[PDB]
Amino acid sequence: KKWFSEFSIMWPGQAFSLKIKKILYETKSKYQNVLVFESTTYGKVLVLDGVIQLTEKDEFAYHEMMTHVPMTVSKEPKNVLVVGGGDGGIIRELCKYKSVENIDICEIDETVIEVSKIYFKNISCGYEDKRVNVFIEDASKFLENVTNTYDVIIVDSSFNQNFYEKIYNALKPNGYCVAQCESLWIHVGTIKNMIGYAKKLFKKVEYANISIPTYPCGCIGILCCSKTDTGLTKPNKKLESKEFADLKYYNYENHSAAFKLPAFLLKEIENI
Amino acid sequence: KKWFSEFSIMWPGQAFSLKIKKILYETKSKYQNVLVFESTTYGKVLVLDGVIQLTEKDEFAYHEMMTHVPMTVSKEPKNVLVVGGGDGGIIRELCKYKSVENIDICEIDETVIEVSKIYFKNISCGYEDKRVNVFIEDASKFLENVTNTYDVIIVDSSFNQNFYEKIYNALKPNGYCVAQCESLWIHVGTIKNMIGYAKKLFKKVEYANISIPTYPCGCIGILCCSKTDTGLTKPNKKLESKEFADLKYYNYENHSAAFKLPAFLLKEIENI
Ligand SMILES: CSC[C@H]1O[C@@H](n2cnc3c(N)ncnc32)[C@H](O)[C@@H]1O
Ligand SMILES: CSC[C@H]1O[C@@H](n2cnc3c(N)ncnc32)[C@H](O)[C@@H]1O
Repeated sequence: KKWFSEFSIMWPGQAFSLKIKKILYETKSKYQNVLVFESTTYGKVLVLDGVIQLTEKDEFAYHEMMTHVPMTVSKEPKNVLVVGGGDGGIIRELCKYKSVENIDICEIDETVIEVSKIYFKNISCGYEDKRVNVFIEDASKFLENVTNTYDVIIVDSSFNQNFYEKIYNALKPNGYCVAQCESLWIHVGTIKNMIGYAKKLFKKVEYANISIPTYPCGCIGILCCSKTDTGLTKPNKKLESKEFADLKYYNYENHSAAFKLPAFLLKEIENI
Repeated sequence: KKWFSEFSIMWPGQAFSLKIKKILYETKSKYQNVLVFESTTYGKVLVLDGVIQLTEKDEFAYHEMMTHVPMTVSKEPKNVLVVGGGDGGIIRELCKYKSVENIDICEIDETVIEVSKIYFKNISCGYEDKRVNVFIEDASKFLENVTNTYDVIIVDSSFNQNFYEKIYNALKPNGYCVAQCESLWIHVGTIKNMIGYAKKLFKKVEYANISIPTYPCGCIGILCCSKTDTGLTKPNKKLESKEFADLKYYNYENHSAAFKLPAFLLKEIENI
C-alpha cells in the first residue's frame, strides 16, 4: 500500500500522512487538483491541491463547531450563507435547524460539489434539501452582488480588508460571521492580520479552536465576528430536538470552552 | 535534508514527520533507542523507540497542563512524585512552586536524564534544584517500596489495576494523581480501560485534553484521579507570582476548559 503525504510552504518542516487503501478519483479542475481516496484508518479523504480537505473520520468536529457556534447564538436565523464548503458538511448541519428558510452556498468549484455528491454521500446529503440554493462563483463577486442580507455567514474556505467589508454589508444589523482561521500552532501572524481586518468593522471579534487530527498541527480556529458587543462565546439555545441527537463533537459546554485559548495566543492578540 | 517519520502499531494508517536540520545524538540504551535531532521548524526533538517524546516548540503545552492542573488544586503540596519524565519538563514546572519541599522523580532510563541535561538545557534545568531527588528504577518497584506519601503524583509515561492501587496507596488522604492518557481520536477503548482501573479506587476520575501538535492526532489526555468528590476541574489558586510570569499555555480559564470533552467521548465513558 502507498501513503498520501501532505507538504506545504504554509507549514514547512512538517508533514502528515495517511495510508491509502484505494485511490478513488483524480482530476485537474478549472481551479485545483482534486483527489479522492479511501484511507486505511480515516475513511474516505478529500484532497485539494495536495491539502487534506476532509476525512470521514473527523469531519464532524470541524463542520459541527463551525455551524453550531453561530447558529446557537443567532436567535431565529432564517437566511444563511455558506462561502466555500462545496463538500456540504456545513450545509448538512444547517439543515438540522427547522427555523432556517434558505441556505445559499457560494462555491467556486462545481467539481468539488459533484465529487462530494458521488463519493461522500453522508456529507453531501444536505444538497437534497429544498432550502439549499447553489451559486457557482467566486465568493468575492457573489458578496459584491448579493441583494439579500444574512443572519449568519459561514466562511468555509482558506481573506483581506475588502472581503470583511463585503461580509459586514451582507449581514443583518445583528448578524454573525464565522470564518476558518489558521492553526494557533503555526500562523499567529495571520490570525493577528485577520483579527485586525475584522476589528475594523465588527464590534466583537473572537477566536475559537477546534481539535481535528487531519488539519495541520491537529487543530483549526474559527474567527468569530459580531456586530453586537455580546459576541459568540455563549449559546442562546440548547440543541435538544431529534435532529441534533446525532451530534458527535458540539455541545453546550464545548461551545464556550473553545474560546479559552493558550496563554501565548492571548498575549499575541491582546494589543490588536 | 532528510525527514524523520513516526510510524506505530499504536496509530496505524497515519504518520507525522519533521524535517531534520541535523542529527545530534543516537544510542541504544538498556531500555530503548534514543534519538536527538535539531528539526528545521520545531527546534530540538527527543525521540524514544521511534516515538516523539518532545520538541522544544510545543513541550510547554504538555508539561504546563500536566503540572499546573493538580498543583493549583492541591492546597499546599509539599511532596511531589514524578513517574517517568526523565526530560525534566514536569520538574521544571514543579520548581516554580515555593511551597514544595521535595520532588522525587522515578525514571527507569538514566540515559534520558543525561541526554536531557546535555541537549535540552532549558527543559532539564530543574535538576539543579536542591529539592529534586532522582531514583533510577522501574516506577512499579519504586511505588511498592516508597515509605513517604505524596500530595501529587504525576505519571509522565506511556498502567494496569495493580499500578493504580500503588498510586492510591502512595498518595496522602487528600492526594491527586494525574497520568498521561491517550488521544481521544485514536484510543477510546484504552481511555475507558484506564478510567475503569482508576474508578476502582478513586472516588473522582476525570479526563482532560491538551492540544499539542507533535503528539499523534495533535492532542493527548490527562487522566485525573482524586480521593475527594471535588476533583481536579477547578483551580484553588491563581498563578500570580513572578515564577509563573513565563507561562505559555496554562491559565486559570484553560484549566477548566480542558475538561470539556467532545460529545462522542462523553458518550463512550458515561457508563463506566
Ligand atoms: C470543500 S471546503 C473548501 C472549499 O472552498 C472553495 N473555495 C475556495 N476559494 C473559493 C472562493 N473564492 N469562492 C467560493 N468558494 C471557494 C474550494 O473550492 C473548496 O471547495
Ligand atoms: C521523557 S518522558 C517519558 C519517560 O518515561 C520513562 N519511563 C518509561 N517507563 C518507565 C517506568 N516503568 N518507570 C519509570 N520511568 C519510565 C521513559 O524512559 C521516558 O523517559
